[PDB]
Amino acid sequence: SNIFKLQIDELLEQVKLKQKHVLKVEKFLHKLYDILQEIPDWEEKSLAEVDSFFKNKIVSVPFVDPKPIPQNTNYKFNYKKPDISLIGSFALKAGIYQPNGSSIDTLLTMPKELFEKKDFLNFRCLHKRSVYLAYLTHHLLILLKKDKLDSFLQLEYSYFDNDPLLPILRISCSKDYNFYKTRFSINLLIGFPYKVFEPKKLLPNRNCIRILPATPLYNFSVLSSSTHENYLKYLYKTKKQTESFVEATVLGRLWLQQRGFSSNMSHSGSLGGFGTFEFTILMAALLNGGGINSNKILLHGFSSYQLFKGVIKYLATMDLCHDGHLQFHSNPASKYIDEGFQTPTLFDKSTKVNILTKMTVSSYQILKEYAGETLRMLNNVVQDQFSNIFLTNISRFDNLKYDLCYDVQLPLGKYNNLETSLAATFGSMERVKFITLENFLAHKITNVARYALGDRIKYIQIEMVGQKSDFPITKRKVYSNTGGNHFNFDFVRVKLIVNPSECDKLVTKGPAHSETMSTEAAVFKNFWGIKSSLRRFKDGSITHCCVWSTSSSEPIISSIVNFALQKHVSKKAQISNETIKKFHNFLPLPNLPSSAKTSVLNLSSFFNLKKSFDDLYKIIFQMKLPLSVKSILPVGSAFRYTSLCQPVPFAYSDPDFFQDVILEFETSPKWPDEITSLEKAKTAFLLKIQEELSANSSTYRSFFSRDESIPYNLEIVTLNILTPEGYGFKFRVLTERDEILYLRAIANARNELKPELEATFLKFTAKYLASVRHTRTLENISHSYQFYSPVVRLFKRWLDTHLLLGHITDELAELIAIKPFVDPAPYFIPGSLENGFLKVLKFISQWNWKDDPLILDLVKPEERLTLAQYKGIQMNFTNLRNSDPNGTHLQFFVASKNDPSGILYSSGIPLPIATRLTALAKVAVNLLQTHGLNQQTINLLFTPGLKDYDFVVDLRTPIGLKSSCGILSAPSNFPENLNDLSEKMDPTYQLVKYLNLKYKNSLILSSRKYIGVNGGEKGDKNVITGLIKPLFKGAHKFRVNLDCNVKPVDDENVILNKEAIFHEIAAFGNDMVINFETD
Amino acid sequence: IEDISAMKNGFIVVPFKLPDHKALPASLHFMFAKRHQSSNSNESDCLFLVNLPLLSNIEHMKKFVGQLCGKYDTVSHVEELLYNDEFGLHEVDLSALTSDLMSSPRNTALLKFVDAASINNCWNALKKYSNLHAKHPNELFEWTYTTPSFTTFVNFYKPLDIDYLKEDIHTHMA
Repeated sequence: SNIFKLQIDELLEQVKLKQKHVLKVEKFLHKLYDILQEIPDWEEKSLAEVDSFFKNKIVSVPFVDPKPIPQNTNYKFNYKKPDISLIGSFALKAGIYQPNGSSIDTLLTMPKELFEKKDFLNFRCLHKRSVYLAYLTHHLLILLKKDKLDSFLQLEYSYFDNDPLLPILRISCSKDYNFYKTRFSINLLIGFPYKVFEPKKLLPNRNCIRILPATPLYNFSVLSSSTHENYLKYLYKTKKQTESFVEATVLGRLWLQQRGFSSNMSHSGSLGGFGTFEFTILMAALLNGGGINSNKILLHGFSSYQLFKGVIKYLATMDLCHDGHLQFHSNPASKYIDEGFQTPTLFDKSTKVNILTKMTVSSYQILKEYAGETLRMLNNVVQDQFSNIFLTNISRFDNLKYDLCYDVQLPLGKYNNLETSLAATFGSMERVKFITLENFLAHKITNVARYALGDRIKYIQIEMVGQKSDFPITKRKVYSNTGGNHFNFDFVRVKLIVNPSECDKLVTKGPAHSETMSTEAAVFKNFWGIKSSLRRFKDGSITHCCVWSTSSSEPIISSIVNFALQKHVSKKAQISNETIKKFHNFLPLPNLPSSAKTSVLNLSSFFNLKKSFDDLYKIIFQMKLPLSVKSILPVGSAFRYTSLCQPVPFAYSDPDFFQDVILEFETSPKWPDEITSLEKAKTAFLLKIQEELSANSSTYRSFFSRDESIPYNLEIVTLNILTPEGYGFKFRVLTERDEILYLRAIANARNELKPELEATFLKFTAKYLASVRHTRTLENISHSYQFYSPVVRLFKRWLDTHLLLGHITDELAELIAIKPFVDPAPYFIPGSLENGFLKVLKFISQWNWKDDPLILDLVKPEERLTLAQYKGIQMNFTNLRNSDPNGTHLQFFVASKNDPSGILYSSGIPLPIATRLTALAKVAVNLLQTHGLNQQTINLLFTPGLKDYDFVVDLRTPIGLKSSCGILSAPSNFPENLNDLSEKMDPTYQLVKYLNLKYKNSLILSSRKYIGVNGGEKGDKNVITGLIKPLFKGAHKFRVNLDCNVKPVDDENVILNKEAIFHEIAAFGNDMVINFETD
Repeated sequence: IEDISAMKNGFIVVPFKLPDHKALPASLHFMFAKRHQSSNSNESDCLFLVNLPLLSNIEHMKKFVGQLCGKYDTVSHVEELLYNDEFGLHEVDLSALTSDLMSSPRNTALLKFVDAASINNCWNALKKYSNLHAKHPNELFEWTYTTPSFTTFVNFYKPLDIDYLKEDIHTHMA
């Protein structure tokens, strides 16, 4: 807790530009408001002739629907002069310099005796507002034409704060007196006087409007458009009170900006409705109140970060919407009533206004948990995440922020076709409640989404995409037939963040069925109808249900949104997300009985080989060695729920088929003191296990395979039990005389062989010792992080399409992918598979190696990495980075409590492969922000390679191996000899491993190790890409230690023996090798 | 250009062919050779051999020797090959590095002789082959690939045979 105020001063130094971008803006501001001073008065009229006054004139007049008729509006217009001051962000000096450009604020208040005391009937108060600004802007365009500034400024009718019932006039400049640099637009918004009425008609429950529904939008909008200066009056009172306020408002407003809550409005489908001035007036309320015993929660005698802490702790803890609120008055305490209004509420007595009624229940419901999450990530003293809490824009992409996104195409036709296209109601009470059809059906579609899902998702957000908040003078509103309607969108993004525990629960229960059936059960069977059902279970429990059909491609969340869309809001709408099905059938389908109708969170094949290992586990405990088994325990990918083609029985060509599993015996003192004798003694134990197993449990098949992964000990022989249930296991023996034997090898090795022997011991520690706690923490974390297993499955599919997986280890990819789960901040936990995968890609693009490590605490939410251990991993990361500054050999530093060293999983990977990973992730993120998620977008995201690689050796196996690998578009037995598995399996990965292991100084190779996860439908084609070292850019002369294959042409120079070396590759695999290409 | 057939310090280029590939439209491999002696056992009277193919075992280096003997009647006592760490499996000896006994450069090979007549005969003979292949590379004696690679090395998925590793473990423990 020492760098935070330096971060405050640093972010302020980036944000202040407070003379050169603002003094000439004040100059043009002086010009504009003295122009509007010099605009004169205008007298009594009637709208039945102001229509002909605006008949063929260039100006137009905005309104709300319905358009005014002269019959019920025998109406009058007067034009007097307000005296202007400055308001808000500019007047409190909080200008933020976006590439987009913030707005500015202006004052057009209103006198008293030009309008009567009955502005509470059918919006003609805002009609005289509209005609007022219409004549003012026509005289402003005349003053444009006579003050010669026609060529560069532009006047624009607009919807103020995305509200169709408040129009404004914004000047924006288009290409001494012309200007384009700082934030652009100036507006022309109105004000009404302060005291207009009697005290009982400003509570938003009231009605006075035509055929008692409340009009909360109406009697909040007239109140907001009346009081735009009381807020600044007590705001400057609090400004005279506190010194913390400008720093408070600037850090709160860029907080709200980089998490996307703008102050437009939330009703018509926009993430936002909460903003900086609502934030500051509730800050001042919480400053001079906040307790039931009048506890002033904030004291205003100290700095800004603690007031930020206090105000977001308040608005994160204390609930405002569903049950009561604290209300405050100004002309000043605050106190809690417990009356929930089904609306985010905070109430006044000086203004008597409900300020957050511009903002929806769903937007408050998601913003409160944004605030709870930012409490969670700035109440932890261990890390430093100012970049997470104030720097990264989490709203800039449409799918890191939300788990699921669907289209809602609405080809409803026209406003008069709405009757028999829209399946909801369209009547007097609903359009006098919700002002426009856009926010009406947005509210209705959020309600039917929440009732269709309930606890099956966390939070909902709707947005009308393509919504436009400005319109030219040539048309009275927006009138553009976009996407199939005359309405202010083209289609609808429905967006979900999901409770991952109940994604694919195929029964959503209603109430229990009593005889006189309950009213919410009636609502349930009205909502479901043909799909609703009366129900009992295996415990004898009657309820109301509806069942679903789980599929690997389509999750049932899509079908339940499809049903609740094509029943209750339209019949001819279209709902789809083909991206979801695209990566869901990128994931390999196992050859299991009824495996197309399984889910994606289904771990049943993993449970099946776990049970077969339990049977082998029992029959290997119950036997007798001369030295009995201490612990047999599994360590493989199928046991930490990670293999791509999840294991079907009898699948030879799966390289994850043979599962790694480690047994250890007692701590016997009779181990031999030498490494090859120790390996042969361990295999003597394995030979006795094999002979007793083949003696008694004859239904298991067994052979021996020589391990070659640990370098320079050629005696490691592993056996291979082939279960009758259809699985294979690589049994190994761990002793207590191995790690101390390798450490004394480090000791008495030759002095220039210590890094090579430490590489050997790091491969040993990564394989036997640390892998056990690795698979423990991953198996124990997968059941709280339920999308982790499929996001690693297609993350390694992605990584094998791009064929880095022969170099980057599996466990390194597992740690890379568990980073956005154990630390999802500032984003949330991935509740969908695409969300997890592109959060992985976004992080590994965004993450820089040399300055920052990647620590990660593998713990479930709500054992954890403490401050001392965190500083220790920072210290040995610092030691690694100042022993090597630019990452020559140690290229990723990932570390946990299971590995404080960091070197373990990332050793032996080359710099072209590591930079290929980072560069390809940055290409992916750049392409996603270029085009967005589309079918061809995902398709070239998963296309293999086609970049600056230099060899393409093209390969086929004499038989396709997806039948015998378990990916279906049948193997069920083992042959009479256990050597036909050789020609049923593929050689390509270990052959290219020997190629790289011999050519390791001259060039690096690669291959796709899983041949038919990525190699076509037949499952046959694999590539081998070579890449010459940057050392071999010229033509060296022959030395003794340069490790190449040479073709000298002159006396001095040698060159790569290229043709003969890829011919020798072709001879080493010529039954497999069928084609060669240079780039 | 091929007529350069003598390097800076004693090196000899020995070229030979590569056989047919199904997707290649004169694939040529070189060896480098010097020679050296010492007072020790097998590092005496020995030629260096650089840029040797994949897993060059005994018997096809021996058919190379045998076609030289059946061609020019050279004196040649070579029937074992020394110090071919082909892929990189024997840089250290971890057994003697953590053991009581068994004690006592990159991509090079170490081909001994026993006779001064044999080393001078093979030296000037292969120098004459280097010169004649330098001015005409056409129909030299070549690489008879009666495949050693697919038999003597395809063991990666072949299981280790039971009685063989039983006898190995038994004699080593004994």
